[PDB]
Amino acid sequence: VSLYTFD
Amino acid sequence: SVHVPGPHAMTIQELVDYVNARQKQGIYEEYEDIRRENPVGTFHCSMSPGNLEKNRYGDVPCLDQTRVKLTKRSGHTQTDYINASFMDGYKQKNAYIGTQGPLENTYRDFWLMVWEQKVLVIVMTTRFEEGGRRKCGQYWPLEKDSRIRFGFLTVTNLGVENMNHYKKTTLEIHNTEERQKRQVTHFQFLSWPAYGVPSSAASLIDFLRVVRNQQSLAVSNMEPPIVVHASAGIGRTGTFCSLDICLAQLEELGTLNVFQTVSRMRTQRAFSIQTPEQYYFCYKAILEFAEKEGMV
Repeated sequence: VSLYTFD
Repeated sequence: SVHVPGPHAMTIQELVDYVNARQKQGIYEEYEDIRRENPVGTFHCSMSPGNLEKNRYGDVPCLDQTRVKLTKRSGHTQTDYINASFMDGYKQKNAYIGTQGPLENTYRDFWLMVWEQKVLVIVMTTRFEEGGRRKCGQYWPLEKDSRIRFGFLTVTNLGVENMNHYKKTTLEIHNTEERQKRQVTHFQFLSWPAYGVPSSAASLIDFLRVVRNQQSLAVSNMEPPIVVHASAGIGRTGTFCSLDICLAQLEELGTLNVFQTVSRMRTQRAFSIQTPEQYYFCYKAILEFAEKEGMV
């Protein structure tokens, strides 16, 4: 669930 | 190396005109053009169960075709996989390994890769935490004389030099199975936030020179890749490597092409350069360097 590119 | 000058290398003055013509938004649009290029490669190893947990980010796999494979594995959970990509540099195959910030469960993989790939220099462009969010594990012994054993690789901290914007850590890697030792220099750049650009292109370029000098020095004492990592190992990593390539090509041939460099890099470290600001930074850092060097 860890995203590098998040909004 | 994929990073040949052709077919549209630009002189530094053409680069000035190019950036002037396109402006920030045109360069941002160019970055979007790069983001849309047909992604050549697959991510199956990254996505394999067993390897998923070895990715710091669910949205930052690494390409199958260019990944650094681990050979001397030990234990079920050590597959051949590390989220790490061979990256060509200017006139140099595999000048870099672009990799994520090691996770606790990939520390040993990381050092195995460093050992197997004969790495002499590690470049880390991340803090351990940003916003109290862990961005990178403390995968190396932080304090002089501290050591960590990663299986048959014992990493010992031989000294830490605290410079402006970076830290230089001299590590010994002792392969205790083969009774071999190697000094690795670990550079941690501290003033480059994720999703951001360094506070000072000049500071980054000086850091780049320090890294290059250390790589050259270490190599004169044995070309192994420089490990370059951030948190995901794509944004600051791609930007660092792209700038390095462009500056190296500029120095040697008086030409560069950011678009080619980044496009080609993204076929090796997928997703290299993560924001249009970083992409624009490549251009502006080069131009700023060019100005400071009287080239423009």
